Order: sequence, then structure tokens, then C-alpha cells
Amino acid sequence: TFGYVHGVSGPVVTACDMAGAAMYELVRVGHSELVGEIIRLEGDMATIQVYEETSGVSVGDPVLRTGKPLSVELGPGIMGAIFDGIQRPLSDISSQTQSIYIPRGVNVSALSRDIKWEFIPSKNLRVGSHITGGDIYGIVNENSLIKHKIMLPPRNRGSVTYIAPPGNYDASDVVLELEFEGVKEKFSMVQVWPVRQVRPVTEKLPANHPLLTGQRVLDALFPCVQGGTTAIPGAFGCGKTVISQSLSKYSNSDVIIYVGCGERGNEMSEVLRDFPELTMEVDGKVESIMKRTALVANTSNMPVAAREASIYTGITLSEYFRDMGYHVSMMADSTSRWAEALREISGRLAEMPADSGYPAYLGARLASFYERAGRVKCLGNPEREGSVSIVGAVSPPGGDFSDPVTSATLGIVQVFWGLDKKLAQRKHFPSVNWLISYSKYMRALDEYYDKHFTEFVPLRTKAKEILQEEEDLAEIVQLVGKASLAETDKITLEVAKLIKDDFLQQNGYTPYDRFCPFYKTVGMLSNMISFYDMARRAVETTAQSDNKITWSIIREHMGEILYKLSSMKFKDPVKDGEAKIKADYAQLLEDMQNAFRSLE
Amino acid sequence: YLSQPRLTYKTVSGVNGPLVILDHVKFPRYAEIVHLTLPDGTKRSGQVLEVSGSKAVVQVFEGTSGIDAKKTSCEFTGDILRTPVSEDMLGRVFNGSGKPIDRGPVVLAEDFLDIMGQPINPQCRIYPEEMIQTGISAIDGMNSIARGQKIPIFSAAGLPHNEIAAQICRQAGLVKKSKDVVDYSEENFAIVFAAMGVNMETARFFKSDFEENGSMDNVCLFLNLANDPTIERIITPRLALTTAEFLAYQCEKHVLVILTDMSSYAEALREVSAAREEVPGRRGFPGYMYTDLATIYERAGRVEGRNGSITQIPILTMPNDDITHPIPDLTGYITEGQIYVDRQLHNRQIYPPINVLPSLSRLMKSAIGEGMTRKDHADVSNQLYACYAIGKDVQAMKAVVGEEALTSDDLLYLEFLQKFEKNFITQGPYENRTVYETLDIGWQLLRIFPKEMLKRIPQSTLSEFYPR
Amino acid sequence: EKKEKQIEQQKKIQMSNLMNQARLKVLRARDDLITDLLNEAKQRLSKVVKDTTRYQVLLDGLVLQGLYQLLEPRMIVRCRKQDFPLVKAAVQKAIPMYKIATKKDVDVQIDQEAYLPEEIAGGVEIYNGDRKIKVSNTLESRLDLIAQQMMPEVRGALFGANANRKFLD
Amino acid sequence: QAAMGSQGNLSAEVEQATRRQVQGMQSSQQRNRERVLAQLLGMVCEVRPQVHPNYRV
Repeated sequence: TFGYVHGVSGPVVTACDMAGAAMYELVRVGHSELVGEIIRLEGDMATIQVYEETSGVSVGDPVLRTGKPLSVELGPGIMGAIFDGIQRPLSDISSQTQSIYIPRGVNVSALSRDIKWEFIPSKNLRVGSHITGGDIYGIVNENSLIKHKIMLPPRNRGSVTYIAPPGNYDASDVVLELEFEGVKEKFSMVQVWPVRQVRPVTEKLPANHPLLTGQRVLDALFPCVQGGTTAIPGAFGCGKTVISQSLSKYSNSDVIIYVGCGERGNEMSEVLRDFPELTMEVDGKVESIMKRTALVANTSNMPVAAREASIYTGITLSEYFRDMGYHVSMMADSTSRWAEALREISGRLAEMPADSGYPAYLGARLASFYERAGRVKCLGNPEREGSVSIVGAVSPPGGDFSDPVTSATLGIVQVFWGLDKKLAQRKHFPSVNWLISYSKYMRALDEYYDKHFTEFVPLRTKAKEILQEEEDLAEIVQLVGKASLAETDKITLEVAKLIKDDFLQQNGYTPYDRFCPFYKTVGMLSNMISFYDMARRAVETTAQSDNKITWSIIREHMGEILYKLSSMKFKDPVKDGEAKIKADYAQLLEDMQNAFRSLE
Repeated sequence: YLSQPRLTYKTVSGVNGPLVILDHVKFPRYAEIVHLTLPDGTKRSGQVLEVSGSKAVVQVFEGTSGIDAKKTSCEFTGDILRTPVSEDMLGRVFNGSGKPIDRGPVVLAEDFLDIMGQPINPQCRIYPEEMIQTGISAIDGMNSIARGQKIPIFSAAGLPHNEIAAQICRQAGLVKKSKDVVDYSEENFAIVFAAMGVNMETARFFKSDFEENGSMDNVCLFLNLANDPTIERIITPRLALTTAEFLAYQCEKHVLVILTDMSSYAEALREVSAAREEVPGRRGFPGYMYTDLATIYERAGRVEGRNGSITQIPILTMPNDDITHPIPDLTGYITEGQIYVDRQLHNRQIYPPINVLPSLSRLMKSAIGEGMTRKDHADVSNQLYACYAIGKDVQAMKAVVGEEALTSDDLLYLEFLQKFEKNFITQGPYENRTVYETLDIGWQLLRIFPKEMLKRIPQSTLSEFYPR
Repeated sequence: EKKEKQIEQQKKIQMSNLMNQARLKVLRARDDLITDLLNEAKQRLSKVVKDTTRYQVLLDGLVLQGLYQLLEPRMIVRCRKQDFPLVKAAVQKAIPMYKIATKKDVDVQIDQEAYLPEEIAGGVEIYNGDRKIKVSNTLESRLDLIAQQMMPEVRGALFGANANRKFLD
Repeated sequence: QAAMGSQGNLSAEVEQATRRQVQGMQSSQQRNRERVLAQLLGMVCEVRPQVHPNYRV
């Protein structure tokens, strides 16, 4: 029951000579209290794996006997702060220590025990009523945007005995107490949940609502669904914040949880200002989004096991706030960093290198954390519902799409937004490829689109066909010289160009072009494709009938109409009314119809 | 703190290469330092490696040679290795273990610090803002080096990377003359150099060059010759970096760390891992190597509330010009940006042979701007890069197409290529150019074309220098 | 131009060498000062050796340290010849302290066969039964240990604080 | 010839500077050596023996 530490082959040490206890328990070693995991047992012996450094630990130093596995504390106040893999409140640690370097073994809870909070119970249940796991039992007003509901943990039930009156209380004050068959249990504002399992839900409901993204590009093209899974490659100079910011501001999600690995303080500070700058006027005011969101990240110096546990801490936080009855979006950034973390862990266990150092169970772990997703029906009295989405950014080593990890992720995910650096070099933002990106969720979205628009699907299919045909014809027009071809083909190229310069592009530094409503995008695309349809029919008829109209004639006669099509993007729905924009677009369509009729 | 007497042992239960195994040790401690007295009175340091029960193992720094199984004394310090750090050590030269070699005294310690250091709280990090001029036009003009931008330099054996580093050292400085030359006198800039795996000739050359330049009032030097024990090659970086962290976050200075020859560092780590009886990983290197390089490199940057900073410039070689080799792969993962050299440029007697085509820089976008410098850097650099690229393509075109088919603009591209090569890239062993001087040279180069071909520079900034 | 710049370089290297030799000489003078201080400390200890009232208490402390550290059934104590009855009284009074503090049975034997060299200012050593494990509690070694342990504070008191040390930690 | 004059003057300058520095250090150090010595002696005379904290039964 005492220290019998060893030396190390790396940054990890072992011990033995302790009582029997279940493995995968985190026990602390020494007076500096270094955290390590029970792994292997041989009789009274039990090896350990500390994550911090091993220097300075003698034989015989005390072994603090815990009773739990790797776990994360859950409760109010998580939002607004920053946490590492072990869930340590780094900002509060800096405040308490008034020091720069991380002290070893900081024995402070993720949440303090010195801040009061306003509590309101269900105000309908009484003493003696029956309760079961998942049933809400309170509500906390963390801030003016989100209210954090409170329920009983799973695997709990029985007859209530004590309901606290409302008031100002901290987390150390027991708020609920009940009597089960033969025993009685007490519950405070905080609950602890094992990391290595899945929280239970009544069932899963198929995802059928499109995730809202501010940019019309990568939303009208290759839509995402709330509760889905997707992959976006990311590298230096191509931009990852261009999507992180977009999902942090221009989206229907209720919460963002950004999990990082191997990051710098630039993203932390820039995002902590981006929250009070790029803000949502839901109630007509500017407010920090940090109060809504939660940030977790580690750097390269941190312990490898902490780097590996960071993603699990993130996703369990996501599921806790998804049980709340909300929409959660998890940015699981740098799957490559996660993969090297796994390789580093496996390096010390002497596991067979299957494929470039990867353990055999890499694909299993991949599938198992992507498994924890989707829209679900939560456990509770009032039939709570909500969704959690994951966005796993891929990071190929030099753009080689042959990693085991990248290939497996491609196999699991359903949507893919290929990102390029060539377009950013070409001065085109946002950077999408339009050919290697794909979406597989269209079949589910057919119901919603048929219920609301009844034109998006034909129009999108037409746009995709036109773009692919133009890419096919780019080579023939290169061998002809781009100065002679059939009029129908020419007009096809012209509309493909049009779609390129006024539909498939958006400026983030223009105040009014940082958010395109989906209906606005649909109206734009319908207008453009109707214009093309009428032009194509006119040319095809006049080719055989009389006075074959050439695109020169069309463009010169209708140059004002091309000007209006180019200027359609300058509408600014923020200041300009929806009905006004619809009336303007319909009037433009009527003008185009009359102009075409006067032509023929 | 420590008040107990020091213990000695005469027990030697065996040896196996660099290891010495003994028992009847009372309460040993990992990473505990040990002194060994041989039969002939010779002293040899060492570090504890493996502990179990009563048995303990010690790795001897000076190698196991002539260690008798009886006539051997083994003295346990009772602590871990602590650096006696002090600010006044500037201008001194130490060996790997820290013992003086410059005929100076033992470092009269100001404070003892842990050699393994401590990681930095990520909340307390300040983003780099402004740049450091290293005196090398071929780097500065087209590629800034912000304060705390970990930019390595990739080279191969036989190229003058060591000489390039020496020029960087003996010409480095700041650009605080921007506000006032009189205000530039408030200098707080230092350089710490760590020569590792360096042979006699190059080590002595570094010593001589640094000694002749006369700037050693702001240069603290560490030297580890090849003949020294392999295990000291892995402790020298810790010593240098501990000194740097002290001098920055306790004396509020701006420190440029240079480590050389990380390939020998990796070889030494391979040696220790093999000595530890651990199965090798990918390409015969230890698995945990990523963690190791991370804990080396990540200790450099800025901290809130202090006027001080680090900039770290590691140098490494590429085995067989293999960029996919693990050493550059892990380095490129950890660090930001990359600088290369190219063998053909050195073969053409062009010094320094710095290729700007594959040069890359992340923090340049904010390392340069108005106020702290001029309004004419990003445009100038982008114009130079694009013009050089098209010039290379046009030279390729001329190679076969023929001189009779050339146009005036194509002749202009050839002229730009040759002038850029002979003037901007080529600097010389001691020609120290300032940032503004290199900009002026770049403008003199750009003057060949009219304003039309210089599209990358807006007309408002063209009006500044174009009509000259 | 070559000749002139050679002269400039020669003159500059002469300044650099002269400045280094000056700085090195200053550090040498400081080191000699410190060694003189340690020598005075040594002779002050040698003077304090004489007083035979506190010296008994000090030897009792040294014997207690050796007993508490070695922690073995057989112990062998070695000292200077002239202080033999003094260390005898020290060990005799010390044995009950060990037998209550640790609650073990141990035997202590005074090695009268061999003596410490006369040059030793004063102190004790203690060995196991097989003379393989030793610990020395000698006054000179203790002085060296404490001096090297508190060397930074000594200078910090003596030669003024550091102007650029804006933060201690 | 000017270089000879300058190097002679500079050698005189550095020699004067080092002499002044060592004289100042001696004037500073000779003031309070006794007090710090007595402090170090006061610690040396103490022992405060005790058992290793890790030991048990």
C-alpha cells in the first residue's frame, strides 16, 4: 500500500505493492501527487502510468487511494472558461497562483465552491413523489442567454424526501435528497460521469433538418445536417477559422465546443475577442459568445495521455449539454494530432505496429468516437430533445490522401468540404473545390426542401450538371482557342462563368455579405437558371427557324440585365426587408421576361 | 532544505556497457545524480536510471572503463541536477556539463533552477507582434522572423549552414532605430548559442569568430565537442534553454536561442533509448521523440505582464536530402514555417545559398506593418517572389525556345533574374545590410520594369519610389 | 582598402581581447575574495572547536544523525582518538533515543582499531558491519555542503541586489 | 601612428576601469563580511536530527 516506483523507458513510470483495486483507476503518487492510471495487475502488484514528469519520486512515497476511473466533473459554470485534458480551470489556476508555470498537482475542482447561483426547482413535484434517472429537477440562470437545466444522474430512482426551497446556493450545498429501497442518497449541483462509456438515451431520431451555415457557398451546394458527421481538410494558410467563426456566429446551433490539440495562444485570444466582436443580435444587442461557448485545448508540451483524453472530455461535455435539450456543435480539430497522440501512447505499450505505428484498434477507436453523435430523444419527464454534431478537421501530411486515418475518416463521414490553397492564391474566397467535395445527406433533406421550397433540388442538380459540363468543356475550348464554338455551348460556358462570379463567392470583410439567407440564395439561383433556360430556348429555336441569335446579340441587347444579375448580390437583408427583396427580384424576373419577348 | 549527510556505497553487483548495477541502496530516487570514484582516484559523474526495491542502476557519463567490482566509491547527491544560473554569465563559454573552459571561474550561482524546467500556462501567452533583424538580406527582405516564431533552417551535410548561422549571430540585432537613433541605445538583446555534435574544426572556428567579433557582452556560448560523452549531448539543450528562460522571464530581455545539429541530438537520443532496453520505433527512433522535441521547442515565446521574449532558431540536416525523413517531419509538424537551402546555388559559388521558392513563413502577416516599420514590405516581397518565379520559368523557356524568339518583357525577366541573384541573394561574409537598405536595393532592382509590370504594388505606394 | 580594413579589424580584435582579459581578471579577483572568505570561515570553525561545552552537544547531534540515517542492526562508529570518551558518552546517551524513536534493537560498536587522520579538524564517520556502506558526518564536509548550498544567498547579501532582477521568481 | 596613440590610450582606459572596479568591490565587501559569516556559523552549529519521513513500521 506504498510507493514502489520504478524507472522509465520514456516520460512514464510504474509502481506496485498496493492493495487490490479495479484497474483504469487514476491514483496519485507522492507528496507532489502526480496522476497515473492503473493498467496491469499481477497479484498484489499493480503497474501505473503517470502523465507528468517522473523526476524526483523515491521508493516508498505515499499512494493516494482513490475509487474512480478517469472521469470529468459536470455542472453549471463550465461555459465561459477554458479547460485542458484533465479539466483543470487554467484561468482560475493562473489567478490563484499568481504564477506563470503550471504547478504540479493542482488540487482544485473544475468548478469552485465559493460562487453562488440562483436555483429554481420543478415547482410541480412534491416530497414523496417518484423520480427516475434523467428527470429534470431544477434550472440555473448562468447568464442572460442560456439557462442550464438540472436533472438526476442515470441509475437513480425512488421516492423524494427533500426539495430545497429556491435561493442562492453553491455546489457544496446538498440540494436534493431521496430514499431508495433500503438506503438514501444525497445530490448536489455537480455530478461526475465516467469518461469510458456512453450516456443513455431513450432512442435516436433520424436527422432531418439542415445545419444552418451563414455562407450560401457550402450550404446551397453540399449541405450539412444537424447531428451529422463531416470531414474538412485544413492546413497552414488555407484557413480553419473561416469555418470556426462561421459556425460560431452564423449558425442555428445553441452551443459550440471547440476542442484543440497542439495549438497556440493566438487562437485563444483571437477567439476570446471574436466572441465579443462577431456577435448575434438575438435580443437586439451585442454580447460575448464566450458565455455561450466553451473552449478546450492542449499544446504539444502537455502530457500525451492528457492530449488523448482531451477529445473524450470534449465529447462527454457535448453529450451533457446535448441532454439539456439543445443543439451542440463539436469542432474536433486536428485529427492528425489525435492520431499521433494515439501512436505515442501505443509506443510505450510495445503493441505491434500495424500500419505506420498505428495500433490495430485505431479504426475501432475512430468508429467509436464518431459513433457518439446524432439527434436523440433524451431521458426525462417532459420529453426533452436535442442534437450534437461533430466536425472532424483532417490534416493530411502534405496533402497526401493516403493516411490510414484519413481514409478511415473518409469512410465514416458523409459530407466533405475539400479545401485548397490554389484558390486563396487566385484571390477567391471562400476556398471550395466544387469537384472533390461531396454530400450524401440530400436524401434526408428532400422532405424539408419539398416542405418549404420545392425548387432547390432541381435547381441544385442543374447547377452541378452545368459546372461539371463546363469543367469538361474547358479543354475543348483550350484547343479551339476560346474564340469559336456553337452558341448553345457558348451560353453554357457563360452561365457557368456567371454562377462562378456572382453565386459561388462571398466576402467576409464586406459587412452586408457575411450572411446570405437560404431563401435569398434559392431566389438568386432560380433567377439565374430561369434566365439561362430562356436564353437557351431562344437560341435553339432561332437556330433553325430564322435569325439565329448569337450570344453577342444577346449580351449587347441585355447588358443591363447582366449588370442587374451581377448587382443582385448587393441586397444586404440586414437593413433591407425580406418582402422588399422578393418584390425586387420578381420585378427583375418580369423585366427579363419582357426583354426576352421583345427579342423574340 | 537539505541538511542530511551524503551517503557512499562500495557495492557493485555488476556492469553492462554504460550501466552500473548495485544494491543495498537505502531509499533511492529517480534522476538522482551520482559521483563515482575509481581505483585511481578519478571522478566520474552519472545519473540514476532504474530503481527497484534495494537495487538501483546508474548510467555513468564518462563510460565504464576500468571499474573494479570492489574498489569503487558511489556517492549519491540526494537531489536532481540543478543549474546555477546567473545573469552575469554573459560572455562566458562552457562545455556540455557547464564546467568552464574559457579559463574563467565556476559560475557563482545567483539561483539554482530545475534543469527540466516547467511548461508554460497557455493562457499566459502573448502573440508575436514585431520582428528581429538578423542582418541577412536573403532572409529578412522576403521572410520576416517575428519574436517567438520558431523558424528552423533545413540544410544538408557539406553546405555552409554553420557559416550562415555564424553570420546570423555576429550580425543580429533590432530595428528600434525606427523611432529614434538616440532611443536605440536602450538595447536589451542577447544571443545564446548551443553547438552540439560539432567537430574540432567547426567548434574552434565558432570560438574564434565569436571572439574576434567583440560582441560577447551579449553572447553566452555552449560547446559540446564530438568526443564528449553522448549522454551530455542530450543535457546541453536543457542547460542552454534554462539559461534562456531565466534571462528572459526574470531579467526581461529579448533572447535569440540557436541550437545546432539536431540530427546528432536525435542520434544521441537513439543511443540513450537503446541503452534503456526499449524496443525501437519507426525508423529506429524512440516513439516518445515527438514529446521530447515538443518539450525542447515549446519553451519559447512571450508572457503577459513582462517586457521580454524568446526567439528560437534550430538548425538541422537532412539525411540524403530526404524531407520525408522523420527528423524534418517532426520538426515541420512542431514548428512554424520553414527555410531551405539548395545545393545548386552553393555549387554556383552563391553565398548564402537561400532558396526563396520553397521558403515559407506564417507570422510574417503580422510581424510586418505600419508604424513599427514602413508601408512597403508585403507588396515588395510579393512582387519579388512572383517576378522571380516567372523569371525562372522564362529562363527555362529560353533554354530551348531560342534567343531569337525572345521579347522585350522576356529579356527584362532574364535581367531581373540575374540581378536578383547577383545582388539580393549574394551578400558576402560580413556585408551587414539593414532592413531599409535591403528595401532600397529591392526598389533599385524593381526599377528595371515600368509601373505596368509591377502590378502587385498599389499606385499610392508606387508614387513613393517608382519615379526615381 | 584591404590594408586599412585589416588595420581596423586588428584594432577591433585588440579591443575585444583586452576587454575580455579585463572582465576575466575582475572575476578572478572576486573568486579569490570568496576563497579568502571560505578560509576565514574554516579557521573560525577551528577556533570554535576548542570550547568543550557546546562541542559535546554537537557530537551528540552528529551521532544521532548517523544513527537515524544508517538504520541497521550492526553499526560501527569511528572518530578521532583524543575525543574517544566524549564520543563514548555521546553514543551511550544516544542509544535510548534511537531505541525509542525507531523502536528497534541495534548494536553499536566503537572502532578503536583505526583512527581518523590527525589533519581532520573534527567529526565522525559510521559504517555498516561489512564496511561496505559508509556515511561521513565530518565538520569540513558539512561546511562544504552548506556553503555550496547557500552560495547564492551569500552573494545576494554581500554584493548588493541585481538591478535587472525585476521578479524574484 | 594615430592607431598607436589610440591603442595606448585605450589600454590605459581599460586598466583604470578594472582598477576602479576592483577597488570598489573591495570597499563594498570589507563592510559586512562578519555578519554573514556569523549567520553561516549559526546554521552550521545546528543539527536538528530526525528520521527520514518515508520510513514506517
